[PDB]
Amino acid sequence: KRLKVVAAFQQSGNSPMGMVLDAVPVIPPELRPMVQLDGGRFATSDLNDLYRRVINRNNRLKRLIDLGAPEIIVNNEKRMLQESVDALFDNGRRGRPVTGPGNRPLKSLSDLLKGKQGRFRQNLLGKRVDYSGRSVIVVGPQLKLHQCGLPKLMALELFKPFVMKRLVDLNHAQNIKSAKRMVERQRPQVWDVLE
Amino acid sequence: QAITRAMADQARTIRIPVHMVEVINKLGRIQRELLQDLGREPTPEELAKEMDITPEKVLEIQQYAREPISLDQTIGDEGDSQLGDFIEDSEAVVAVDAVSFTLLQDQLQSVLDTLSEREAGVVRLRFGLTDGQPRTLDEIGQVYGVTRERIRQIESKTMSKLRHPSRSQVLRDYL
Amino acid sequence: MLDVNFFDELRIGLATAEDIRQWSYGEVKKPETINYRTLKPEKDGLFCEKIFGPTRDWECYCGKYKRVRFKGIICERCGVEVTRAKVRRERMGHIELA
Amino acid sequence: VRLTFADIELDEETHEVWKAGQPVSLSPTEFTLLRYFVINAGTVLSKPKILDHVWRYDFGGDVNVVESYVSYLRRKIDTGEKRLLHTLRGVGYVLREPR
Amino acid sequence: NSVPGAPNRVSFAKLREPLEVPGLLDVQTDSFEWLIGSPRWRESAAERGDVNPVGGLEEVLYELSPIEDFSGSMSLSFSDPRFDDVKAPVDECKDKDMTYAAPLFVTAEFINNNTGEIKSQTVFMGDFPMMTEKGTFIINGTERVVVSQLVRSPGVYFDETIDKSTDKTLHSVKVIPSRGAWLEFDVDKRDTVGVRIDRKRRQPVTVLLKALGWTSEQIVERFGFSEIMRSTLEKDNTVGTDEALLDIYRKLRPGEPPTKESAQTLLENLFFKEKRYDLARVGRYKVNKKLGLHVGEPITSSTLTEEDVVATIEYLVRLHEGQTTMTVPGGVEVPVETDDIDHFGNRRLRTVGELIQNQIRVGMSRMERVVRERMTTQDVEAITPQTLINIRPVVAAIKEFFGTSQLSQFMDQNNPLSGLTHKRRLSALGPGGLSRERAGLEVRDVHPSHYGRMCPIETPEGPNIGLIGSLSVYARVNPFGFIETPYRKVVDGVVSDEIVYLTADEEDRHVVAQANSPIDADGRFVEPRVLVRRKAGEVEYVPSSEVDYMDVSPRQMVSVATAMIPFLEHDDANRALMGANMQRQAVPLVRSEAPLVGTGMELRAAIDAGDVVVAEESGVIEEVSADYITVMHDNGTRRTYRMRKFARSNHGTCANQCPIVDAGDRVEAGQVIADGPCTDDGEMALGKNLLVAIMPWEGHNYEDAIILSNRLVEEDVLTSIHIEEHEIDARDTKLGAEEITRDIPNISDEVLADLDERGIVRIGAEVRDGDILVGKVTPKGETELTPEERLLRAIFGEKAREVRDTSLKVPHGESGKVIGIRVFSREDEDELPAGVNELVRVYVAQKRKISDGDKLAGRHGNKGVIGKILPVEDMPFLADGTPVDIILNTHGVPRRMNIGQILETHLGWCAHSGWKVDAAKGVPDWAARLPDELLEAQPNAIVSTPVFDGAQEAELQGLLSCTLPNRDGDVLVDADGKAMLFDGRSGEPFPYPVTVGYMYIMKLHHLVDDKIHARSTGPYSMITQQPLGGKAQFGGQRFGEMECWAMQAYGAAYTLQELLTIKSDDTVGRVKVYEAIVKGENIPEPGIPESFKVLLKELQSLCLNVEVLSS
Ligand SMILES: [Zn+2]
Repeated sequence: KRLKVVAAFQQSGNSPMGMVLDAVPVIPPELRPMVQLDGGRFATSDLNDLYRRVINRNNRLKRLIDLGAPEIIVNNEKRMLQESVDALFDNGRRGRPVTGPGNRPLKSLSDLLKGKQGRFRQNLLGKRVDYSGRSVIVVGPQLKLHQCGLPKLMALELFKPFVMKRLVDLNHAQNIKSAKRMVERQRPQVWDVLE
Repeated sequence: QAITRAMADQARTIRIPVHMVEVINKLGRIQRELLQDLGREPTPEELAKEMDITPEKVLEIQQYAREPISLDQTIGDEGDSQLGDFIEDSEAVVAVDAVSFTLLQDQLQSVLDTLSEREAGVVRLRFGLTDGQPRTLDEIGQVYGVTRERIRQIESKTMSKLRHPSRSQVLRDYL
Repeated sequence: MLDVNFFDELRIGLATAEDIRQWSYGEVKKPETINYRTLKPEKDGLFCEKIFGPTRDWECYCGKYKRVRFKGIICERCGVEVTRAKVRRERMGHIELA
Repeated sequence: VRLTFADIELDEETHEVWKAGQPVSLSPTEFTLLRYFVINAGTVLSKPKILDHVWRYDFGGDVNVVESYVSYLRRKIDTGEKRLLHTLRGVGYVLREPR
Repeated sequence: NSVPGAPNRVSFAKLREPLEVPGLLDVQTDSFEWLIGSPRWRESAAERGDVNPVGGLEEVLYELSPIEDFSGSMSLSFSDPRFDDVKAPVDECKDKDMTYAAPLFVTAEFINNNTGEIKSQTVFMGDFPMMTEKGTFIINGTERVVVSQLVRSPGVYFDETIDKSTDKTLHSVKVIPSRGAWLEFDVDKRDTVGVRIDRKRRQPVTVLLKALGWTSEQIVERFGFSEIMRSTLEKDNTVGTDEALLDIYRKLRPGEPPTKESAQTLLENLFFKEKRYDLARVGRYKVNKKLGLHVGEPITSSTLTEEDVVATIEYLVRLHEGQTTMTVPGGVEVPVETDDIDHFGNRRLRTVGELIQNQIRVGMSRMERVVRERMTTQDVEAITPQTLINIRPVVAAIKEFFGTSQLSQFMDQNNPLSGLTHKRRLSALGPGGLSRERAGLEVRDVHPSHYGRMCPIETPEGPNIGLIGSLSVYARVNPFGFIETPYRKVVDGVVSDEIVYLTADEEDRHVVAQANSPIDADGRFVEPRVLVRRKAGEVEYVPSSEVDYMDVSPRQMVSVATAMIPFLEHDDANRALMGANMQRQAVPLVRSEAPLVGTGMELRAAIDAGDVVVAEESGVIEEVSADYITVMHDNGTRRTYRMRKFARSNHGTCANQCPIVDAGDRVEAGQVIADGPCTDDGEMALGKNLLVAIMPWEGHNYEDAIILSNRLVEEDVLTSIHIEEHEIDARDTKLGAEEITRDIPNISDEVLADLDERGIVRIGAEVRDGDILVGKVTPKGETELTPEERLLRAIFGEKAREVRDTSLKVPHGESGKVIGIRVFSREDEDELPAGVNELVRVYVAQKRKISDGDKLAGRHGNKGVIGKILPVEDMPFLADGTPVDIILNTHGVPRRMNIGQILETHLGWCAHSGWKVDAAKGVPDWAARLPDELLEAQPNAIVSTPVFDGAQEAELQGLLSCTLPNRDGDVLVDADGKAMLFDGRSGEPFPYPVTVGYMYIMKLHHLVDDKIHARSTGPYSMITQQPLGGKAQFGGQRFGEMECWAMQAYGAAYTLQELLTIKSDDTVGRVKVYEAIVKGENIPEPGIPESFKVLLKELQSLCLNVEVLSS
């Protein structure tokens, strides 16, 4: 059991130095955004809280070490720094998970890759797509095998740019900016050009 | 003192100076102590007297005291979705206005090519079309070997011939 | 590295401190994100405009440059490079632990 | 069609202003600043916005011009120390009747 | 009947109910009265336990008092909880969206023990929300209902387990007390005992028994017969009470050094003190009853007693030994048996009173902590009760309970039935309950103890199946939270009219009999052996002289919603469940015709729903009108009833209320006055009566589809008004303010013609999708003004238009007229939120006709969308020429075990036609048991049928035999039930007869208009550039990985690539493809998805060196 890892370390040119950590990277801000929800209320990705915690712990450790402190205080601060780091990487892996308001665990980096809510299974294997819709089905006994019904409004919204180019090509609306209101007002000349 | 300084400077997601959070805390204290003495939440006007400031500043304090919310909490009654799934990216490209703008600049260049090439260059350099730098009249003169007054006359010619309704109709619809 | 859909290998390994400080576009040293009044990022904060790049397109923090003519050239006053806002999605920072 | 606020009255036709009914003449750009203010009375104006709109985009000068101008408007119309044309530090200038 | 305004509903009931159903809202009204302490509850408690008549608020206040200080020279007490009048009436409060509440006042008592001081300050505690008459709380204007929940009742629970090694029946017990530490006693694989305390898998009984101050002498005195414990006592390895105490402290509270007193005080502080462990009063009673400790002592001292641990140990050991009766020294004998966990005798009902009291208690404790903290720091003798009391935590706790707690959700009102069943329903989720994933198959079942307590039909069919249920019609809540039902008692074959109420466990000792039994008008049953239900759920035959109890009536094991289904006993459990579910989802029509065939519960349900106004006091009617009714009482004074017209419901349904009285007809107290949304003549009416053909028709009704006649469209038979509310907020911003004006930049006229000069729509102007609704002008700010704009402004003279038109656009897929404007403003001096200056709520209504795709369903669970709306010519029609109304597929009837629907159809046709049984030459044999006044009936009469005591098959056959014609001589429906129909298309008669009749059909709230969605290019999320989800935004269908599996199976690689790259993720790909199908140019190659890059960045920032290698 020990060989199946030490041999892997030996064969590769990977130094185990990185297996312990000396500096921590910071994810780009857009992936941890703070979007101002309308009404003045803000909203953050809860990673910023963990980043603030680890930055605070690091800054306090710097102050204590360069000020001159009892070893108990410095060791305790190092312990909290370690705890903040593991909470950032893996919330709730050990000890009580660090919660915020409302008594709920905070999302860590590893929490973004687990289960059906993770990046993989939710946003990479499956995705929400454009040019689509959903409706109720009814029996189509007068149709053929290859045929299928489609609601008129549903088709109109689905084939938007197609009818724009077709109607402008047919000179329905001199310009596509006009074609916007041309189709959204659902004037009668859109139906035949849609068909 | 150390604990209070830390709480003021470091415990808030949005940083607030100590002078401001002191008055925020004083407002909270006076409001929550006046609730018992009045049995009714006071409209700012009245707390303005205690703070000796205008109620507008009290309202500004109140709307500044709110804290950001989290984007991960489940907003549904049952647990199936997150709040961030309902947030629209404002900076995202609508992909229709950009295409519209491409044909729009095509229409612009077609319309201006109707005008004289000298006038077309004048307006192009005037509003920064070829570049992002609109230029002063002296630059137009030195690139045309002409005085600034004649470029003023040229600009008069351009925006007069431009008002000619054939151009006006074909450019008006695109808005 | 430049992503033109010509890939033959996806290699993953341990990330030493040297690699992460090679990736980083600066060091974060302040737990501040957004000013409570101007609603703009601070200096050396979690949303550092200088480190992670400009927010507005072709704009510096101090407003010295606001036009597409400047490209790639870094402002000498605020230190913000002038480029697209997608670098805020791309660029990443790092923290030096004591 | 004339534009009014408090005691300031504007005529856009022949370019003259009324401040509670006594004559006044005023400089062109200062007139344009007052026009931009009254047309956005009830909205605060930010300095870069003003130099953008009323002032020509190629303005490469400093910023102190706008404060000199608004000082001219104050000394012309709001002679008192407290004014109807309020100032917000770093946010620009606006036309408010004081509460 | 027995109701003053009751329409005559002749019923096929065979036996008389000894009692009528109680007030169906009592499960909440009674609890709230008990919590308040109102005289209404006071008088009831005066005869049902007046030994300790105490209100819930009174109880918690007495529990907290007297709070003390550290030393004991200072003390404070609470007493006399009094309320005041409501701030505003219900309608006014709902209109201006505050919370319906009344002030709370409690007289504190500050006592200075050292010297003696009394300070009786009357302290304001807050605006306590109050329950309305309907039982619905109002918070911030909306209607909220707190649903009762089921939890494990605190107490002891002996369980038995198999070690699967030597077939040894192991035993265990779990003392599960609320707000306390768990204690587990059991027998492990060997013959020792496991006494694990706070999940520490060690410490046999020896250490605890010695830690209770006992020596081995008393242990061997008590236990000489238990070989299990004697051996454990021999291998104690620990001697001395101090040794046991320190061992327990070591294995329970490590890290701190032990002393001679640390463990001694810790043991008392853990289980014998009320500050860290206190099973509730119900828990104490449960322990007493189970162990037989106390039987005639007032309930007090909720903390655990020393006798309890010894009794539990003895009970567990004797159960392990295999005994049957255990007797504690000093208590009555009790049976020895393991305790089931799903039996209703062990599952409580935390109703609204208990939940509100618990949240009040946590707020009480928080403010008490604050009071204690201030009670020492502040100087003595300058102290008033106002100084200590901080009411913020209490109001915060109650407000946080009412909002954002799944135990208190929206009051769904799409019909009165939904409102009724939202209350009187039992949930299993929430704080202290179990989640769906936590729920095993044992919880979701139907325990035999549910009979009469909880209905086994009414249940959501989704993932919450078996967890959320509904209370029965006759059930009642006992004072301790146990669900209690009444039952008749029988002696020596004589049933008295004495009605006793029994809990779940009480039914074990007795024997309950059949609900419908052959009573001989003296109580004796013709045969001795009668189907009865025994203790353990076994149903066997028992001689008549042996049974001691018999059920109150049929439909006692049923719920109110599922008591409206006629011929319930003929329907399968699954289809009955489904039909009960769609009963709540019916929408209010514009006529709401009473069903031709129904059950007697409809009238009572309509009256008790609360949305049908009932004349509280009798008298003549002074004047009647659409908007108001004024009744002239018998004594001088009058009463006026303000009516509600087109009031928007919580689910976008109308709430019309039309009066049904005349100008001068005397009315009686308790009589219906005006019908509700789904009521007519004071009884339930959720649908309409329609002609039915059970034949298949050209496949347009294939696979549960339905085809309706366009007459229903023309005659407005099936049409429902839908009120929609749109909100706009005009807040404060560093742009200044948002004005509600008409100065919107760049607008035409034909769109602005129907909008008044005040910034809103004219009342009564039709709008559709995309139209401007409220003009909220906003200063645009400044950004990069395009150079092209600068050129453009000189060609038409357009001004800058410095304001962004942030107006109200009517969203897609809705239209209709405008009802009215409710405008709020700070200038109007209203309590708008901070920064918000104006609030405008516009109401839009449209008349939604029936159309294909709308879901229709009967009461037997037959669902389906509308296959086709075809004209009246194209339908089968009888020899009378009456076109059929609805058509159902025959294949769905036998394959779904819902045979009751055709029975209802036959009965409906009989009621529609009428009958005159020819009892001239003696009464017919089938009609002999059939009651009087039923042999004669008028056309379009109304009949009733109780769910289990209803019309039999022979009675239906007899009714079908006599089917007197309408106007001519024509018996269209023959004796067997079928009828002759001619095709409306070809015109030839169908070769075989088809059954016809009238069935009740209701529209469901699953209209196709609210479920149609399409999206070309909408918004995208922040983190990933994928589109959003849901009809509220532009949406965009989700393409899950299972669909990707089918994509791969076909091998259509390019289609999957486009779907995952350019229709979802790649921004540059998105704009490029849009440009492609506007320029008519070929669609370019997909790029690199952005979500993959974002994943790469998370991996890179997670300290994982990840690099993509070109070669
Ligand atoms: Zn700069």
